[PDB]
Amino acid sequence: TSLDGLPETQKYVYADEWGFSRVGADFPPGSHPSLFSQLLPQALFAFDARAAVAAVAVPLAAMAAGYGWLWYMHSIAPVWQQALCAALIGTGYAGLFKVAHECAMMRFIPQMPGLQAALGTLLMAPALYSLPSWRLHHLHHLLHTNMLWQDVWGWHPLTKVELADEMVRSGGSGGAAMAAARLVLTTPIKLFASVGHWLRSWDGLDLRHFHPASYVEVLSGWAAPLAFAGLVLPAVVSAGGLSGFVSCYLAPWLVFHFWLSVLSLTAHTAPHIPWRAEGDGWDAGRAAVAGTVTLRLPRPLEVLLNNANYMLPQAVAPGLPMWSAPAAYAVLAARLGPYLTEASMSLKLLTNHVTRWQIYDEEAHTYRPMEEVVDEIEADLQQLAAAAQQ
Amino acid sequence: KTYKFEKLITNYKKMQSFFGTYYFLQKLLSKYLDV
Amino acid sequence: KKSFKKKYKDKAIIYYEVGKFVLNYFLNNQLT
Amino acid sequence: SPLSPEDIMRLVQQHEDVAAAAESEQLVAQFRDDPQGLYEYVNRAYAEGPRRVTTPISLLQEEITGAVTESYPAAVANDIIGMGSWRLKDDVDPVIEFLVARLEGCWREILDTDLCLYPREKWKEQGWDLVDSMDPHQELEGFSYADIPDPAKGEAGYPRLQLENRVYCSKVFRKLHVEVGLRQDGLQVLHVVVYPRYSYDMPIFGMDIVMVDGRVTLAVVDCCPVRADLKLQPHYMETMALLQRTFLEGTDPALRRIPEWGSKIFSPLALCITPSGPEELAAFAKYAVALHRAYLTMSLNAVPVVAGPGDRREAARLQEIQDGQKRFCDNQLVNKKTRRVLEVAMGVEWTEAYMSQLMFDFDPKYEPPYFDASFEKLYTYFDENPSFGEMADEAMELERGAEAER
Amino acid sequence: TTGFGWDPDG
Ligand SMILES: CC(C)CCC[C@@H](C)[C@H]1CC[C@H]2[C@@H]3CC=C4C[C@@H](OC(=O)CCC(=O)O)CC[C@]4(C)[C@H]3CC[C@]12C
Repeated sequence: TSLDGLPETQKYVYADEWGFSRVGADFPPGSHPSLFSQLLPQALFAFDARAAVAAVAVPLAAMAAGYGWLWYMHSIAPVWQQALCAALIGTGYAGLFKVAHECAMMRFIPQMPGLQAALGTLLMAPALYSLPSWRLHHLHHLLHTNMLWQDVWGWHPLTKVELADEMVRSGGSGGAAMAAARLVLTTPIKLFASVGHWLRSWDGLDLRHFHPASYVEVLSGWAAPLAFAGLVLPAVVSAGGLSGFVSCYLAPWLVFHFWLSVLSLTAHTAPHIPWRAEGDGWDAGRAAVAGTVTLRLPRPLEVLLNNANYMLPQAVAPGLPMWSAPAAYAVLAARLGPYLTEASMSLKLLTNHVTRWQIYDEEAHTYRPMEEVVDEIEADLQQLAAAAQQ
Repeated sequence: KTYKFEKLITNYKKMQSFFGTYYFLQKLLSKYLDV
Repeated sequence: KKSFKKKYKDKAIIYYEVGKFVLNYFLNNQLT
Repeated sequence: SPLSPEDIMRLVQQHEDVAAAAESEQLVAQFRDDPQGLYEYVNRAYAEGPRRVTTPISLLQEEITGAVTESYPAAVANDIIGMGSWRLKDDVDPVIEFLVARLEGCWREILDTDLCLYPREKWKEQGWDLVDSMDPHQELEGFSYADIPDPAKGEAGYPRLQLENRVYCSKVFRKLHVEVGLRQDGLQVLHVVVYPRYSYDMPIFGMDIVMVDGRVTLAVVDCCPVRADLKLQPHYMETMALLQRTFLEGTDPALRRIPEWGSKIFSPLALCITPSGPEELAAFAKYAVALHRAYLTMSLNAVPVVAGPGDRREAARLQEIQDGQKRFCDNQLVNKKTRRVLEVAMGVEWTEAYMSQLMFDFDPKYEPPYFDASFEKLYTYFDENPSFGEMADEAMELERGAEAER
Repeated sequence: TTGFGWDPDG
């Protein structure tokens, strides 16, 4: 961790300065997250049908309510009513997508594996996502959490060195890639950068990345999104025209991607969480316990998202079901207390994420704003040009 | 927990007898899950 | 009794054909 | 209630310790129940009888004319072969014959899918596979054991010395070496040693018999430890203890003296013996065979240790393995008995080269390759559970449907 | 029809 041994005063002033509640101390090296699976009571792993049907039915009810309203008042309503129904539908679908993510890791209904596979496929299709590819990318993420140059399926930060290289190649700060980075990680559109993730799935639609023994399974995975976008996105358009498309599909889609992106970005990024390269001090347990941030929401939001913010517990006990994630956290907070980091979703946090922590420099091993960093490295460009005198 | 060491044992065995980015991951996974 | 006689007979019979095929293979596929 | 920055490491230690203990116990679970099966496997294989071969070709044959094809397990096969084609048999005492047959039988039966022959330019072109003192330059092309008669007393040559070696490589073992020596005065030695590859954490197996005029004057067997503290894993000690309780019980506990030179390489359970009569020798022979077989079977499931970038523990482990094997080699080189029986007959410039390059060589920058031929197991499988192609299915449903009318 | 070998069971 970045803030090593130091009294509670500087910890807490950093905490309320950045919007976190409890910052974290320092974890010993040489460990593994799967260790602390022994700190969990065995009753947490039990299956019950009540929570299952509740988790699959609450977000469905929210979605149905939003749609019934929106169709009852199709296009006679002003823009704010449309925005509110879109937000409701997007959140309901984020809940159903958390259920599908559970079925992808094989921990929702293990007794009926065919049924849980079919359910995950069905719930993932409307977001145009593939279930087998999702499983693969998530496993690869769990194996490489916070590893520099390797965690490509997470919010890999834009480092100073690659930026300097691109600026030396561009011959100035006016190129195309320059302005692209400029607007993507300086404006609120960052809270939607998850859409980039969506495009990096479909690994070129290239069966040459996978193991041959799995071709038929991967192909099938790609055919459920396509079939949707080939049989249902026509109907919608044909039955509502452009407007009946932008209000019935595109706005809930953008809301869902907001949820996905903000959840992940807040989860694994903070000024006191370093990104060590491989061989240079990367530790697995240290990165999965100390390098994680838990977001706290109002309980209505939580029960709508199926506890989608609680990510730390299911990284130490990958078989821990979804409805036991809150309780389990309370257990770990007792024993791993001094090391965890926590935050509450507020405006200050997102403003800091957008305006302050933009570039990651490894020498200082911290995040710094894009503009001051680029003008500093450009002044050093001028000074090496002066050093290039002869 | 064993992925890291089996990623090394293969490049060890690389020496003795005498794209493809998810190949090793999928092979390990299918070995460890369906036993 | 019969055990040892069978051992001798079988050893002879096996070594015969083993040597026959070993020399066949060597001459055809390795002298070349 | 909260945890400390240290007891996390205590948890890590306890976890890896329980894991190691569990796997070491799983290794011994097989021998634990019936240890006698480590020596009595040949008798049981003989008892069960000759198996009948059921493959479509043999069935068609034995149905056409009369000829039944029979098979035999591997233990019976390597018992029929015996001291198969050694060129110096007919001169070897029956005890050495028995021991060589058993040891090479276990090698050929257990490691059969990866056992190779050691590279030929390292030993077999220098003429070290059959060495004779009356012909140190091989101008008789290796038939000196048959062309030159034994020199009489006082003549130039007495006593003659003959050696024969066999060296194999494998997947886990970088060298399996068996060597026999005869001298005209009535001395016969047998020396077996097995070295694991430089990347495996296993003890080195070793055996020596020295008999003079038909009487075993010395016999020593042990699994020399390779770590820096002369400590085996738990399961090696457990197996050695169980086997000694099984076979050596009721024999001398005070004759097991420890030679002065072994005191620096021997394990606490090494066996050194000058036998008394027939019962001591029979007990020792059963024990040596069982110990060798248990060692090989526990090697069947070994995994190397790999040095990861950043890991210091595995670098330390690899250095310790290298140094342990080197310590064994350099402390075996001063066992002056075999050294002098060689050098007083073959010279010294020959003896130093032979003992340095073959007997106890140690160069960590070279370990020989091997040839994994496991795919063979597929072919054999599919000749006894074959599949017939889509046109035999119609014929067989016809046969059944027309035979089932009864 | 005879053994001629040494085996530890006589
Ligand atoms: C059109 C709407 C109403 C329905 C949704 C369509 C999607 C299913 C399509 C449109 C955008 C497509 C993606 C656009 C970009 C690419 C990259 C492209 O591959 C490459 O560019 C490879 C690398 C290279 O060319 O250098 C093909 C796959 C993929 C992910 C495409 C997969 C199929 C996608 C997601």
